[PDB]
Amino acid sequence: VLYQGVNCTEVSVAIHADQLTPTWRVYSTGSNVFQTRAGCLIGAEYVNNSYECDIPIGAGICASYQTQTKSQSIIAYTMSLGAENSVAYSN
Amino acid sequence: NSIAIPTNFTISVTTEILPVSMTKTSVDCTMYICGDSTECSNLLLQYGSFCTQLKRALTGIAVEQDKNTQEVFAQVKQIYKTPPIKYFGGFNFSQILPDPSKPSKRSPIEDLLFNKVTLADAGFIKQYGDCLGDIAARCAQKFNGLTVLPPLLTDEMIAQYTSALLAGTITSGWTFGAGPALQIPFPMQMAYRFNGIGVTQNVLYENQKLIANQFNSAIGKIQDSLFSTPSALGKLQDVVNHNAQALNTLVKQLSSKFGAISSVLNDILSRLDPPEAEVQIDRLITGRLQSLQTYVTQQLIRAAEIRASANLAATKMSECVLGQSKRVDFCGKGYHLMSFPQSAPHGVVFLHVTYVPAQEKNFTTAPAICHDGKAHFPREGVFVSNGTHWFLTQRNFYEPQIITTDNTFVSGNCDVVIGIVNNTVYDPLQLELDSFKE
Amino acid sequence: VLPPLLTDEMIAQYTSALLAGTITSGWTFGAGPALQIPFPMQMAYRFNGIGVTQNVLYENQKLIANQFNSAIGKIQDSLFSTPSALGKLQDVVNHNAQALNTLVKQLSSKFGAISSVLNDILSRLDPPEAEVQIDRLITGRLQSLQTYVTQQLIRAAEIRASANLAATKMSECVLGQSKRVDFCGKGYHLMSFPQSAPHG
Amino acid sequence: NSIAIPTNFTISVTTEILPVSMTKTSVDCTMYICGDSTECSNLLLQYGSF
Amino acid sequence: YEPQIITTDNTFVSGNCDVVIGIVNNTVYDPLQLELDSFKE
Ligand SMILES: *[C@@H]1O[C@H](CO)[C@@H](O[C@@H]2O[C@H](CO)[C@@H](O[C@@H]3O[C@H](CO)[C@@H](O)[C@H](O)[C@@H]3O)[C@H](O)[C@H]2NC(C)=O)[C@H](O)[C@H]1NC(C)=O
Ligand SMILES: *[C@@H]1O[C@H](CO)[C@@H](O[C@@H]2O[C@H](CO)[C@@H](O[C@@H]3O[C@H](CO)[C@@H](O)[C@H](O)[C@@H]3O)[C@H](O)[C@H]2NC(C)=O)[C@H](O)[C@H]1NC(C)=O
Ligand SMILES: *[C@@H]1O[C@H](CO)[C@@H](O[C@@H]2O[C@H](CO)[C@@H](O)[C@H](O)[C@H]2NC(C)=O)[C@H](O)[C@H]1NC(C)=O
Ligand SMILES: *[C@@H]1O[C@H](CO)[C@@H](O[C@@H]2O[C@H](CO)[C@@H](O)[C@H](O)[C@H]2NC(C)=O)[C@H](O)[C@H]1NC(C)=O
Ligand SMILES: *[C@@H]1O[C@H](CO)[C@@H](O[C@@H]2O[C@H](CO)[C@@H](O)[C@H](O)[C@H]2NC(C)=O)[C@H](O)[C@H]1NC(C)=O
Ligand SMILES: *[C@@H]1O[C@H](CO)[C@@H](O)[C@H](O)[C@H]1NC(C)=O
Ligand SMILES: *[C@@H]1O[C@H](CO)[C@@H](O)[C@H](O)[C@H]1NC(C)=O
Ligand SMILES: *[C@@H]1O[C@H](CO)[C@@H](O)[C@H](O)[C@H]1NC(C)=O
Ligand SMILES: *[C@@H]1O[C@H](CO)[C@@H](O)[C@H](O)[C@H]1NC(C)=O
Ligand SMILES: *[C@@H]1O[C@H](CO)[C@@H](O)[C@H](O)[C@H]1NC(C)=O
Repeated sequence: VLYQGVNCTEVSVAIHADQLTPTWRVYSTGSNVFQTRAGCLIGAEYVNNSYECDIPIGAGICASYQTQTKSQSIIAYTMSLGAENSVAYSN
Repeated sequence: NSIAIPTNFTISVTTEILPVSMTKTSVDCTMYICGDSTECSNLLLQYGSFCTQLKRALTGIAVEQDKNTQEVFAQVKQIYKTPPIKYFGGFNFSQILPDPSKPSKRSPIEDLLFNKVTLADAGFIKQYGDCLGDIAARCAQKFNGLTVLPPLLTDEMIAQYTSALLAGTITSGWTFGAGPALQIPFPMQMAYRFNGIGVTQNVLYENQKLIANQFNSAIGKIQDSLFSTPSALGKLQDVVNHNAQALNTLVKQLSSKFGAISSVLNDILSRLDPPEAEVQIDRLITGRLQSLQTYVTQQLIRAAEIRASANLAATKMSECVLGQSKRVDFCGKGYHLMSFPQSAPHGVVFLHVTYVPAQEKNFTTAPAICHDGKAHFPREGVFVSNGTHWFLTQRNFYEPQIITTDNTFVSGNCDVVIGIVNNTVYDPLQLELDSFKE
Repeated sequence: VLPPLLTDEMIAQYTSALLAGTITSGWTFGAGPALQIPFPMQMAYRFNGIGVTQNVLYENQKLIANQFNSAIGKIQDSLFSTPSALGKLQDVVNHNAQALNTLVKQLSSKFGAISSVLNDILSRLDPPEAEVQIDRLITGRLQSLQTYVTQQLIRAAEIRASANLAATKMSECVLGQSKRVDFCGKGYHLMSFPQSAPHG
Repeated sequence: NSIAIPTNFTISVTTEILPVSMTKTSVDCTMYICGDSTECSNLLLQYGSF
Repeated sequence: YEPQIITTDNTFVSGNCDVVIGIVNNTVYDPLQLELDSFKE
C-alpha cells in the first residue's frame, strides 16, 4: 500500500492512534516501511539490487514480485536504466 | 549563365525547445466537492459516476505523461559512457557532457536549463513543509484535495538517458541508433556526415582545426545566449504557468457561492437543518462539478497538445540524434549534420549542429562542355569559369578541378544542349599512352 | 472578431519571397544565403536527385517546359471549374460562422425560464422569483459559452496540427527536394510552389 | 527475369490545400449573458473565474 | 566488411600529405601503370 504524499512517521503515529479512516492495516515489520518521494510504501521490502521496472511507483522507485533468499515477496527498488556498454573509442 | 558557389562555410549551432511532459495532477473528488461532509457526499452520489470518470481521465493523463517521457528519452537500450581521455579530434563537448564534480551529474548547459526554469508545483512529500509560515499555495497546498504526483523518471535518470545518448552519438555516430554501437574516430564521423550533405570528406580534413574551433565557439555562444537571455526557455515556462494557472483557478473556485448563502459547506450544515441544507449543498455541488469538468476538459486538451509535442520530440531525437536527417529545417536551419539532446524540466532541448554556406562567389556556368562533337555532362557538381578557364566544382563548396573524362560522362551530340559551351575536356590515359611510345 | 496580425498583402509578400527564392536559388534558399543558379540547372539537379540522369532534362528541356506550362494552365482551370476544390477552407469558414450564429441563437432560448428577455423577467416578476429565473438563464448562457469555447479549443488543436503539417511541407517541399513518398504530391518529387489562400 | 523500364515521362502538377488559421474571436461575458442588466451581473458575480 | 585493394579508382586525391591529421603511409595500386609494365614486357 502506497500512502501518497504522507511521511511514514505520520503514518505510524496515525496507525498507533487508530486515526486512519480505512479500518484495514498492512502488516508492518522492520524494513517493510520505505519512504519514497511519492509517499510512504508499506508492505514491500526495499532492496539495493536494481532491476527493470515492473509496477511503477514514482521518482525512480518501482515494485515487483520476486523470489528472495530461499519465498516470493513484493520488493521495491530503484529502476535500472539498462545494461552498461563502454565503447572502445580511440583515435 | 551565372551560378553562385560558397568558397567558405560556417559551423552553426542552434537550439530547439520542446515540451515533453506535463505536471501530473490528481484531484480528490470528495475532498474538493464535499470535504469531510457526509451529507454532501450522499447528495453527490445522486449525480452518478462523476468522480469515477474524472479519476480515470486524470490517471490516463498521468500515465500518458510518463509514456511521453519514456518515448522521448528511453530510445536507447544500454547506458553508454565516454572514454576517460575525452579527446575527440579537438571537438570540445565539456559543456554538453556530464560534469562529474557537481551533484546529479548534469552538464553545464543542463544545469543552466534547470536553474532558469521555475517549477511552481514542486512535487515532494508536502507534509515536510508543515506550517510556521504563511501558506505557500503550492496549487491547493494539498489541503483542498489537489495534489501533484512525481514523475516515474527522476531528473537524474533523464540526465543519465541524455548522457547515454550523447556518448553513443559521439563515439559511434549513427551505428548505435540502427544496431550495436560501433566505435569510430569522431573526425571520420564528421567526414561521413560531410558526405551526407554532398561535401567531399577532404574538406573536413584540410579544415579540421577550423571546424573544431567553430564548433567550440558555437557551443560557447549557446552557453552565453542561454545564460544571458531571461525569456529563453519560453515554451517550458509557459507549460508550467498554464498548469499553475489551471490549479489556481480550480482552487479559487471553492470560494464561489454559485447562488448559495455561503461558500463554506460547514457554515451551511451548521446554520440550516437537512431539508434546506440539501438545496444549498446541491447548488454548491453543481458549481463544483462545473468547475471540475471544465478543468479536466482543458487538461485533456493540453494533454493532447503535449502528446503531439512529445511525439515530435521523439521523432526529432530519432532522426536528428540517432541519424542524419535530410529533411530541410526539421533539425534546425542549414544542412543537418547532427544534434545533441539536453534534459530540461518537463522537456527536451536539442542542440542542432549544421553548416551555413558562406563567402559565395558567382562564376559563369554551362550545362555541358562540347569537345570533339560530344556533349560532356558532370558526374557530380557543376561547371564553372573564372573568366579564363573552365573547371568542375562540387556544388556546396568551391573547389575547382580540371574537367576530365573521369569527372564527366558523355550523352549525345553537342547540338541538343541549349547552353553548351565549347571547351577542351582533358582525356587521361591518352596523354600517357603517347608518352609511352612516340 | 479580431483581424490577423499579418494582412493578406503581407502573406502575399511572403509567398512572393518564397517563390522568388525557390525559382532563383533552388535548394540553397532555405539553408544559407541565396545562391543564384540558372533554372534549367536547378531542374537538372532535381532530376539527378530523383534518380534521373541530368542529361535527360537538357535533351528534353523544351518538352519538359511545355509539359510544366500545360500542367499549370490545367491547375488554374481545375480550380476554376470544380466548386469543391477549396472545400477545406470553406468548411473552416462555415464552421466558425455556424458556431457564432449558434451562440447568438442561444440567447433566444428560455432554458426552462418563463421568458428569454431579462428585462421582461425583472419587470413582470418579484425579485425573489426573478433571481431564480435569471439564474436559469445565466446557467444556460454560461453553458452555451463553455460549449463554444470547448469546441473552439478542439478546432484550434485541429488547425494547429494542420498548420504544423503545412509548415513542415513548406519547409521540406518548397525549401528543398523531399524524398518522402506522397509527402509532396503523387510521383517522384521535383519541387513545389506555395500560394496564399484565405485562412490557409 | 522480366523488368519494366519507362521510356517516357510526364511532368505532373497537383494541388494540396491546408488550413493554417481560423477566425480569432473574443467574448464579453457580461454583455452576452447579462445584456446591460445590473441584477444579472450581480448574480453572475457568484460564478467566480469562469 | 568486404576488404578491397586500395587503388586509384577506389580513392580520390586532394592536397598534400602534411595537412591531414593521422594520415598513414601505404601503397596505392594504380591499374594503368601495372598494365603498362605488363604490356611493355
Ligand atoms: C573545453 O572547454 C572548456 C570550456 O568550455 C575548457 O575549460 C576552460 O579552460 C580554461 C583554461 O584557461 C579556463 O580559463 C580559466 O578561466 C578562469 C575564469 O575565472 C580564470 O580565472 C583562469 O585563470 C583561466 O583563465 C576556463 O574557465 C574553463 N572553463 C570552464 C567552464 O571550465 C576546457 O579546458 C576545454 N578542454 C579542452 C581539452 O580544450
Ligand atoms: C513522350 O511523351 C510526350 C508527350 O507527353 C511526347 O511529346 C508529344 O509528341 C506528340 C507527337 O507524337 C506531339 O503531338 C503533336 O503536337 C503538335 C503541336 O503543334 C501537332 O501539330 C502535331 O500534329 C502533333 O499533334 C505532342 O504535342 C508532344 N507533346 C508535347 C508536350 O510537346 C514525346 O514525343 C514522347 N516521346 C517519346 C520518345 O515517346
Ligand atoms: C583561373 O584559374 C586558373 C587556374 O589557377 C588561373 O591560371 C593559373 O594561375 C596561376 C596563378 O594564380 C598560375 O600559376 C598558373 O600557371 C595558371 N595556369 C593557367 C593554365 O593559366 C587563371 O589565371 C584564373 N583566371 C582568373 C581570371 O582568375
Ligand atoms: C564549337 O566548335 C564547333 C566545331 O569546332 C563549331 O562548329 C562550327 O560552327 C560554325 C557556326 O558557328 C559553323 O559555321 C561550322 O561549320 C561548324 N563546324 C563544325 C565542324 O561543326 C561550333 O560553332 C563551336 N561553337 C562555339 C559556341 O564556338
Ligand atoms: C611517410 O612517408 C614519407 C615519405 O617516405 C615520410 O617522409 C619522410 O620522412 C623521413 C623521416 O622519417 C625524412 O627523412 C624524409 O625526407 C621525408 N620525405 C618526405 C617526402 O616527406 C614520412 O615521415 C612517413 N611518415 C610515417 C609516419 O612513417
Ligand atoms: C545498501 O547498501 C548499503 C551499503 O552501505 C547499506 O548501508 C544499505 O542498508 C543497503 N540497503 C539495502 C536495502 O540493503
Ligand atoms: C589521440 O591523440 C591525442 C593527441 O593529443 C593523444 O593525446 C591521445 O592520447 C590519443 N588517443 C589515444 C587513445 O592514444
Ligand atoms: C573561412 O572563414 C574563417 C572564419 O570564419 C576564416 O578563418 C578562414 O580562413 C576562411 N577560409 C577561407 C578559405 O577564406
Ligand atoms: C518525516 O518526519 C521526520 C520527523 O522527525 C523527519 O525527520 C523526516 O525528514 C520526515 N521525512 C519526510 C519525507 O517528510
Ligand atoms: C555577382 O553578384 C553581384 C551581386 O550584386 C553582381 O553585382 C555581379 O555582377 C555578379 N557577377 C557575376 C559574374 O555574376
